[PDB]
Formats: sequence, structure tokens, C-alpha cells
Amino acid sequence: KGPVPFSHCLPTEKLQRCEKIGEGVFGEVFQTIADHTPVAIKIIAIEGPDLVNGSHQKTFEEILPEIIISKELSLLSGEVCNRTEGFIGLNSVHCVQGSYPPLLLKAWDHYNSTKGSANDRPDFFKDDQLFIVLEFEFGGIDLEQMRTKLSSLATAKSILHQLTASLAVAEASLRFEHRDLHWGNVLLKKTSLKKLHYTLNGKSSTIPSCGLQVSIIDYTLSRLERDGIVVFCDVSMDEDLFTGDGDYQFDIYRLMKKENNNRWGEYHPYSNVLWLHYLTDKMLKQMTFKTKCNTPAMKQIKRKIQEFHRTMLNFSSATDLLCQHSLFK
Ligand SMILES: Nc1ncnc2c1c(I)cn2[C@@H]1O[C@H](CO)[C@@H](O)[C@H]1O
Ligand code: NI
Repeated sequence: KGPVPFSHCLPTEKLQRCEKIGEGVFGEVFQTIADHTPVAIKIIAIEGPDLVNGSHQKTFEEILPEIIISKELSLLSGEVCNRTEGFIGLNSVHCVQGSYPPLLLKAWDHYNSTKGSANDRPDFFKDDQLFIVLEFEFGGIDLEQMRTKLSSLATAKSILHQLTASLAVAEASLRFEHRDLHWGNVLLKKTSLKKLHYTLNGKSSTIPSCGLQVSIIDYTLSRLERDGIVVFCDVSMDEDLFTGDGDYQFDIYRLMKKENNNRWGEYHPYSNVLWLHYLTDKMLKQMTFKTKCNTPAMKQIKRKIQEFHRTMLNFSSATDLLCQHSLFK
């Protein structure tokens, strides 16, 4: 069929409603609306020779793993033996050709003016430029942006339980490792559901929501397999990924490399445990809650999360944590 114009993914009204909500070296994320329903659109330049945000563009072969993994994890919401809604829904993926839409540059400029951007203004692409455009379910607001917005550490527990269950179901179905689950990649949306449902190897359970539904995003470094065919990002020769400082996040990259002896095709679900430890550490050290722990039952939740923090690295996988850790009994 070949690539499509941007107007195929963003017809005029949908384009006019785009607001920028996120960014990374990879590119840009916009929110818009269609059929009365919000969506997030991730746009990644590929195949061209220009540096973009300081880095070379991925080839189609390099971007395919993220595409494949986004699809696999979305599909878990509709499976039976291993089912979870804890990964973001993927609506569509397109290969688009053209220069960047002026209306998106307008949205880009607004974000730059109010929040500031680390990125280049994407106005230098020619009409032959290719992009991958991934349209996802709108998952809410990332944990990092919610640093001061959550009600209490009770919510922290539901968040950790949801994250652990999702990762476990993906481990079980797909031998999945996220590999980059920093707090910008944990999204929180209000839900009126009191309990959320998952199924792990045929056994269904529930998790009290505390009014929030968690969605895990961004599969740029992720790994999984089906029928022994492994899909992953080979970072064995990457330099910069392992030389970060100033946040426990950057230790996780080094700790993953220690665990897997720099062999990124292998399955080491302990990496999911390391990420969950990093997220628990954020809950205890960087998040700040509108209400502190002030009742017996709540000073106890705090103690339980602290216990989790100091014991969870002795578990082999998110599956082991979910099934064996006292926090989830
Ligand atoms: N599906 C979504 N729903 C809501 N927000 C999303 C997404 C996606 I894909 C990304 N983002 C926001 O974009 C920031 C950088 O990826 C992320 O940190 C997050 O702030
Ligand atoms: Ni289409």
C-alpha cells in the first residue's frame, strides 16, 4: 500500500484538536479526540539522515520491535489464560510520509512556551520524510507528573499491585521485560471501578483500584518472545545508556546489564523486579501525599510498603512477587 499522508491519521478536526502532552528523544506525543474519545498519538521520524533531538533516526527495522511489542501487550486485554488491561491499548499504527503538519507545530510551540521543550522544533522535515505514527488509548497522567497529586500511600499500594500483576501476566504469556519503566512510563487515570481484574495462567483475581487505573507505556527497550522468536532492542554496544547519574533510574540500566551479562536477547525477568524496586523507591522517597499516614491501618500500609522495598529484590520475577510476596496477600 505504501505510506499515507498525515491527514489519513489526523483529518482536519482531529488535527485541530491536537495538544502536545509529552516528548522524548524519540519524538513527540499529542493528545486529541475522535468519536468523543481521547487518544494519544506518538510520532517518530524514521529512515532519514538528519539528526533529530541530537540522535540518528531509527530505520524501519529498528522501530519494528516497539511496534510488535505494543501490539502484543495491547492484545492481552482480550486474552483468557493470561489477561491484563494494565498495558496501554493500541488503536493503530501507520507509516506516514510528509513534512510536519503546521497545526502540530502550533501545538508544539504552545508546549514549548508553557512547559518548555528539550527537543528540536520539528519544522525541518521535507515532504519525503517518513514517520511511524502510533495511536494509543489515552492512559492518563504519568506518575512523575503526579508526584504531589495522590491522596495517600494507600494509593501507592494499589499502583504497585497493578504494576506487578501486569508484568506478571506479560512474563507468563510473552516472557516480557519492560526494561525502561521509569516513572514517566507509569500512567494513572481515574476509574469508577472498585476492583480491577486480571488472569494469570488461568487463575483470575482482583485488585482494589483506590479509584485509579494504571497503564504501562513505552516499549522502546522492551523484550518478549513467542515460539522462541525473540523481539528486543540490542543495547549491548550502547555507551550512554549505562553512564547516567543522579537518579536510581540510571543504576537500573547498570544493574540490568549485570544481571544479563550484556546479553539482551536472553530472558531475565529479574529486570522487572528491579524496575518495580525503583518505582517502590519513588513511592517512598519522592512522591508526597496530600494526606500523611495518620491512622493505625495507614501507618501499617506504610510499614508494608517499606517491607516490600527491603525484601522484593530477593524475588526472581514479577510473577514470583505477585504470587509469593506478603504485600499482595
Ligand atoms: N498513551 C498515553 N496516554 C497519556 N500520556 C501519554 C501516552 C503516551 I504513548 C505517552 N504519554 C505522555 O507522553 C510522555 C512521554 O512519552 C509520557 O511520559 C506521558 O506523559
Ligand atoms: Ni489507516
